[PDB]
Amino acid sequence: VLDINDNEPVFTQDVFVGSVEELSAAHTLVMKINATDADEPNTLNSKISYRIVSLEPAYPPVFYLNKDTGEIYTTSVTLDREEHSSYTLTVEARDGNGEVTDKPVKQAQVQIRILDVNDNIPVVENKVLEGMVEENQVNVEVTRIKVFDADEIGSDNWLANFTFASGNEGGYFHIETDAQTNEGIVTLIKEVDYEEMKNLDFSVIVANKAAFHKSIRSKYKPTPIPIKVKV
Amino acid sequence: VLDINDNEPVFTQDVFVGSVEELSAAHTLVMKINATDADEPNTLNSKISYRIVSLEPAYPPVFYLNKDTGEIYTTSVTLDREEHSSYTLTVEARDGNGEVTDKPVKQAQVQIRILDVNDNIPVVENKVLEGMVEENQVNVEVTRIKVFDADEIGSDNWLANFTFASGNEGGYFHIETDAQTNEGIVTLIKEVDYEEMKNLDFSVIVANKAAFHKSIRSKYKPTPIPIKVKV
Amino acid sequence: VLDINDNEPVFTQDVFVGSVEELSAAHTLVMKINATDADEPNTLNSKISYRIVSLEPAYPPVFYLNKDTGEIYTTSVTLDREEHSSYTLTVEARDGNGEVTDKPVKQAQVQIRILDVNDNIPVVENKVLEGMVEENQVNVEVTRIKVFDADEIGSDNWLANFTFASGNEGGYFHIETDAQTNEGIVTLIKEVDYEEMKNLDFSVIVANKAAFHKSIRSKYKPTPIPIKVKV
Amino acid sequence: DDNINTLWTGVNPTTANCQIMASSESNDCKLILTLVKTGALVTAFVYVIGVSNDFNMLTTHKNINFTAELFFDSTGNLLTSLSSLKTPLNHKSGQNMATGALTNAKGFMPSTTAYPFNVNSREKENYIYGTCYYTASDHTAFPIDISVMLNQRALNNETSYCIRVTWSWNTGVAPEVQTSATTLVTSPFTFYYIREDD
Amino acid sequence: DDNINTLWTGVNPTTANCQIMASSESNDCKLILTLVKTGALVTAFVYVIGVSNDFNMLTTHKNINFTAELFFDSTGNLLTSLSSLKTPLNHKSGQNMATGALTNAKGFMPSTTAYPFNVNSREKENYIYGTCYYTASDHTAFPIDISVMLNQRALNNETSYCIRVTWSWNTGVAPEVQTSATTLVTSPFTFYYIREDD
Amino acid sequence: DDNINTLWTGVNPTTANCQIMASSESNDCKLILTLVKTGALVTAFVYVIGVSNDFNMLTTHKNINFTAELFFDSTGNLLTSLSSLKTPLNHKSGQNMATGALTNAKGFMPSTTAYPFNVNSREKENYIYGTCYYTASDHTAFPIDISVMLNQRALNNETSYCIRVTWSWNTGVAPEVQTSATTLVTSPFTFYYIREDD
Repeated sequence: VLDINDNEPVFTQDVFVGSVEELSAAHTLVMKINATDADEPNTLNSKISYRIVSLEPAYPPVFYLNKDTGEIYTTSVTLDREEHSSYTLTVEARDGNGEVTDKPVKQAQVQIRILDVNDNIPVVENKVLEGMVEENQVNVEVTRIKVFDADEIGSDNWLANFTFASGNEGGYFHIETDAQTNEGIVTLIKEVDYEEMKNLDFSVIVANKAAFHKSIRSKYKPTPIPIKVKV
Repeated sequence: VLDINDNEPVFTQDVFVGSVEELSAAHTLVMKINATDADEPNTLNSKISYRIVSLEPAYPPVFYLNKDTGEIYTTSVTLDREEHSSYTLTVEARDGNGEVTDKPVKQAQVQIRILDVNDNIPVVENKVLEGMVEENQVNVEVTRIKVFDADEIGSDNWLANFTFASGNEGGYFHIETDAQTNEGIVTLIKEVDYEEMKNLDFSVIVANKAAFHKSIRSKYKPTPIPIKVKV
Repeated sequence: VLDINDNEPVFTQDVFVGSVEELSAAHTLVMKINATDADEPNTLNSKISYRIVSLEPAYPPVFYLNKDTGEIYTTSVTLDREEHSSYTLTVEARDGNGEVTDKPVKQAQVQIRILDVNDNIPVVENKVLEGMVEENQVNVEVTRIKVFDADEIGSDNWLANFTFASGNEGGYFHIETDAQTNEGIVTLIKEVDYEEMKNLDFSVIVANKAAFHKSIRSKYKPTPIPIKVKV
Repeated sequence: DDNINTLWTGVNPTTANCQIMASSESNDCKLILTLVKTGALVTAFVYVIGVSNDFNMLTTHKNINFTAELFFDSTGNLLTSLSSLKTPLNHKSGQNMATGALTNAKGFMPSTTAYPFNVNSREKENYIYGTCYYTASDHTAFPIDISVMLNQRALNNETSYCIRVTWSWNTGVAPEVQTSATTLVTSPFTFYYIREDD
Repeated sequence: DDNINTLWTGVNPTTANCQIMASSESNDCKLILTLVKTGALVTAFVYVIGVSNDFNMLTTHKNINFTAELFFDSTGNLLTSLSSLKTPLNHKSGQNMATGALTNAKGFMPSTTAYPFNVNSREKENYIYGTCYYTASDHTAFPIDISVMLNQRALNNETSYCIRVTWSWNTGVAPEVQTSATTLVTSPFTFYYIREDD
Repeated sequence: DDNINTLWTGVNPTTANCQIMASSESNDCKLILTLVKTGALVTAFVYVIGVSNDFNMLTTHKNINFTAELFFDSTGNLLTSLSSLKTPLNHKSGQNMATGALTNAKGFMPSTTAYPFNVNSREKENYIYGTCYYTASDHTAFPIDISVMLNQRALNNETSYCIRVTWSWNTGVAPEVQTSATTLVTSPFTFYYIREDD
């Protein structure tokens, strides 16, 4: 028995799942196509020549396939998850000395998820906010900060974290955050005699729960949102 | 007959029309004052000494007049069309050896239009937008993106161009642009069963129809406008 | 009579008032603790060892006390008045050779005000503005620019100054500024025949009455606020 | 002799001498390097010129990063089989590289005293940052962040010095379109480091 | 002799040596240039000091551009009748220009191999970008974009080398007002280029 | 001999040689300075490394400024009792300072012709601006504004030259937290000045 062209190159499964981080550097090892030869080792059919057949969102040339080893890497085109969350990649293994014929072989699908980094600063979907506060009012959740973050809805790169910048030192208010809606529900824990005709103007700072990515840290210059609440 | 001071320097017409581009470099040739002498050539009165008499928006010293040749150039003060669309320039030609007397001469008016460059990024005049969408609704022009661009109302440096950044891949919507109002009229070409209680949140990118100027390209960092449409 | 440990170090008054400018450089001389010894001069008790006991907003290590001379300076941590308007500083003078005992001494309070610089650019609390103008209407104060500035409410670093950028050259309008509310009350001094169906769109520039600080000048790039008024 | 104070790739080599992208089957760009011994420092002067089409098509994308990684042995000679640049550096002969052996090339290397290998307490001293530019077809200068990293890793026992230059941009538009894209050329970048002993 | 490695205008000439603005009837500013032969590169060190009132009034405007354009013949000697700088460069004699003839001035010139004339495929390599500053009267530093352009055009057959420095700002306020405007001085700008053969 | 063209603090001194903060009772940081005579200019190469804990805790704040102030006598020798740097500069002996006396140190000094003392009409020429970086623990580069000021004041009749380097940042977050703060190291900064006569 010789190492003739007598079969198709053998995969371990039809579906390969890899995963790579957003904004990864070039030649970052995404994954590996673990294939094998049913023929004899150290043979021409054992020299497996992998080949990317198809990307389904084919327009950015993001990935590279080492045709000798089957290692899938990132290229100089940098990944952005917020335009393409995941990729599907039809590849085929080929036997022989790299001859390209129309003979069918065994080809597999590859699913590559892109892992999100916190590369987007949350911004408020509302600009002017104001509430009316009376006396014997406490634990009152009257107003909610609209926010918008692009980083993978549901993740900690998307959940708003709030701190008071100025205005609330007596401890009148306290921010909780709604996760199903990403909402800065700010409360009322110290009562105000509404008859006093006073002001409780304050300003907050919006940021994500997780720390920002190293690309956009040092570029984050928060401007305090001036919420004016009249009593 | 000698080349005495016997006449006034001769213009070709009373109204000269030049034109120069916005943000032009210094010593950019705007125009030329084509005058002539009715006296003998190679004479003292033939040595025409042009002189800028008056700018009507006189405060910025924008233009320079080569007093020997009559060529009008730009100076180190850079033109900005969006504060002064055009200029009017009373000039006079003078005979003799540059003697300044109160003797009347022939003086002309110059109109210089400033040609607009796309030096302003369009911004949206509205911040929160949301529409209600029902079933058997199609070709529906329910909502319109307010935009504001400063570059010469009516020009292609002012007409908004829209692309979807994320959210609409199925092909639910499509942006047309109103030119009489500069409006992003976004449509509805794929129906939604309103009973599904779903979301069709998306985000767009606003830019002009013409490409941005080289001064403000590489400074244009578009933040996607998050339009949330509830069905 | 020897220079024994027989008394407490003498202050000139219990309350010292100093003052320092916001964003001052390191080792900026804030103030001086003028104390004296009731004992003999050139003695061990005359060698007064001052000591900062307490800051009440103790978390930023802002000030430094020269323990030999009592001169209070700023440190490398830069002052920001808009988070801490003033500081209170309990200090004590100690006699002897710097021995630390629980023996009581005379300790004073220090109040340090932070003087505001114009380090914040005013921003408008309203985004879309529009008014209706009719004929035989003049001296009409119909609309008011909301603004927000953080620099010490009541000061000239906080009072809005307005200029027209484009739109109003005929002299239709004129901005007054309300100081109790920081409001751009823009007027109507030239009447419009409302029947003309015309437009009087314009755009303004917001800045403080006082000039900006040298830290944020050259970083101030005003975008003209596009107020569209329909007649 | 002032020609021996420069270690450099040549001015405009006829063929590409560097392989930036791993997908490239051969050299895909011209790397222009210059190292000048200025006292106890080296002035380093670097840029890239695109040659291959797949290297030049990077100007059609708005998020790009690429890396020239250079490894040097104990004598300062370039390890071309591990480095992006596949042609060894040499001294000055007019506008061209010289031909002979390298004299005191080790002095051109980043100093292991100032830039040590594998010290976690002193890693921050290995970093240099800067900006170069890409002129577009409409003469728009796009800024490019450059990260130079000195003596970060040794791939083997042969490597004694390491220079990693990383260019990247994250722009709001692609600097070119597919038709207008001609050649990826970066504006030159000059940085300094404390040099090794001769 | 290290005085022959510098080609430069002098330190603070008594009168203006450069005519930036074309409206000026004579020299209106002092141009300070320095060219130092560092190996196979030239370190170039440039700034301007305003002399005339109409040059100093540019600080009262928020959109300014001006240009020092320098042309050099085949030997590297400055063509003063075509250049902004009206005084030829010379070597170092303390804080002043030397007096004699220029030796190997051609080596100070930008290299036509690296920076060729009239090549559309290689035009992007002729560009250098940078930033200097203008200190205001209230000690505010305003950034100034600088575009240096090497070997762009020859006005005639005499011109063999060309250096165009262009300063510009586009600011949100005027750096000065009419009373507070004193003198337009730019912070020094250092760039590098590959130099011509000696 | 090219070792006499450099005046510099040493590469990584064993102990802190500079006292930046006045609250420090002794030297709290290592100042790395390098001055190289490049023609008629000095290339100056500076950064700081934090040693003391109260100097390293500055990375936990978002508004920082600090200053290395250097005074030099008529011969160019450092006045250590008035300067931030408490160890005099010296020439090059490998990676270390030399030991003997200084030869032509006055030539390393900023030129009083270009940078005069106490001239209000020419004060703007005393200013140099720039940017260095601080790498965070998560490899974030934070920009740091640097103001170099030449020949500003003389504290006494002994001072003849003055170099004030001022680093500052005004960031939106603290670069570190109290646990993650390890060491304040600035990326190196290179500037140039016209040097005094030898």
